[PDB]
Amino acid sequence: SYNGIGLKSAKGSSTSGHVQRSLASNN
Amino acid sequence: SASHILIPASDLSWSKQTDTGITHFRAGMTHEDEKLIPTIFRYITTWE
Amino acid sequence: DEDIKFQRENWEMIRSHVSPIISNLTMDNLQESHRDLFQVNILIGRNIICKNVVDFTLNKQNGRLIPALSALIALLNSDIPDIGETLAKELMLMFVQQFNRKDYVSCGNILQCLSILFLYDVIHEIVILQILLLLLEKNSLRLVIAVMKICGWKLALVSKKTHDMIWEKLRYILQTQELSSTLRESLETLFEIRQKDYKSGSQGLFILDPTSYTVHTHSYIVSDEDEANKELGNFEKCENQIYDMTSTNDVEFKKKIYLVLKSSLSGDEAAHKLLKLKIANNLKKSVVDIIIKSSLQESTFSKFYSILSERMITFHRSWQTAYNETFEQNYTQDIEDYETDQLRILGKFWGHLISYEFLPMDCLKIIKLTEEESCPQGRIFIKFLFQELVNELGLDELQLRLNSSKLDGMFPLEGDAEHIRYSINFFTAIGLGLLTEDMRSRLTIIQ
Repeated sequence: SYNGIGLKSAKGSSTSGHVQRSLASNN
Repeated sequence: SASHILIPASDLSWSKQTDTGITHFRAGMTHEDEKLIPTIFRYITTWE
Repeated sequence: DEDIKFQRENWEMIRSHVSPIISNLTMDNLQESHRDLFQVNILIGRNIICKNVVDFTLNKQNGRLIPALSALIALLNSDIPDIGETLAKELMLMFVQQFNRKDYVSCGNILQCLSILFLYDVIHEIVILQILLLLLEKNSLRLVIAVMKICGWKLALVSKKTHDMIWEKLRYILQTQELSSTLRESLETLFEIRQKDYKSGSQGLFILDPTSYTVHTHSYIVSDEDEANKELGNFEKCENQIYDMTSTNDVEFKKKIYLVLKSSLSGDEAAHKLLKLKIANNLKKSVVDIIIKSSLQESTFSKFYSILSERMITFHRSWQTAYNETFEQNYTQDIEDYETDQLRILGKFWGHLISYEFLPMDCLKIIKLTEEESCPQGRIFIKFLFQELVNELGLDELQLRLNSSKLDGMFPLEGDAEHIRYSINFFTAIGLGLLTEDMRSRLTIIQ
């Protein structure tokens, strides 16, 4: 879910806005 | 190429406060067919 | 008479063969027990093989070994229907006797056998339900729970309509009628397993396929007089490939890790993309090799490959073993190939992980500083290792870790003063000699 991470919109971003959690940073 | 890179996104409300670290990745450039295009930063040896 | 003699020890040995097979019958031994049982004459010891099953069931040490036992009965009933035919008979009479004796311990030993035999299609659902009707005619409610917990999974699949009617009369017991307390919580536990859908009464040794078991579903009822064939267990007197010289599977995978490595910006980004792949544990040793070799193509150390490797180690412990296996594999084997420009990369690389405790100090115990068991390029690797230890930690913090390291490879103390003279000479050539104050005290005592 949109937990404060990401973009307000992917419209002017020129990206897809696809957000995935960093598997590297856990501990 | 410079933008086929997962861009770090981490919590803009709390990122102004402290250094959160990289906790999520925003997609940089997409295509229907996946290609892992290399980026120059790898190909340029670092200042330090 | 020697024929009455020769048939008697033949009758003795068949009796002395089946009884240790039944006592050694367990899971993962069932097919091996059934193979050796098949070569002994089952048909002549027909009641011998039946009685050794009944008594080993009855003895109250078992009850645990019943699903191993009933699976052997299905193997026999698939092979010879007559064996499961007679063994279904005696267990009917063993129930009707002990139900009339009110031996509640011995009844439950038989009913667990009759349940799992119904789980293995040995007996019909008619012989099961009529036992339930006799038990539910009286109270007998300690017995009927252990039956329906085990067999009701199969029984609702086969004969649901009457089995709903068994449930409905059994539900009328708790709700409209008074019961003893200790029995009562076990009866509603059956209603609790009902909503959990019998998933804890449906585990057994289904070795036979449904067409490998020849379907001899013996449709006997417990209202038949079942001939009680004890007499055959007595003694009587018979007058009767392309070889894979290439590794193109590995080369395509080796390409994919390298493309992942060069497509990322930061070290956390490439660490994400490797962990996204979900690499199998056999290849996770090889992935570390691809990271390290591509760290030698860079011609300079980078902090990228450190923070790449640090996020690997903190993720899962099999990565941490993979670096620990690689660090031994690099030092003991790969030093002979590497040029001195590649050694300053690796000594700064492994010195980074050791100084930040991603690898322990105990991995440095493998490295030993002698004249014989050292490479000249191996001494170069140690020199570039300790400088990154000195630069990150400091000279005093390194002194504390090497004192808690209790290693012998860098630090000979027990004797062999030619190695102590060797080790002082090598460390001062690096530029670190403050740590060698222990050895000089040890050296002059030897003089």
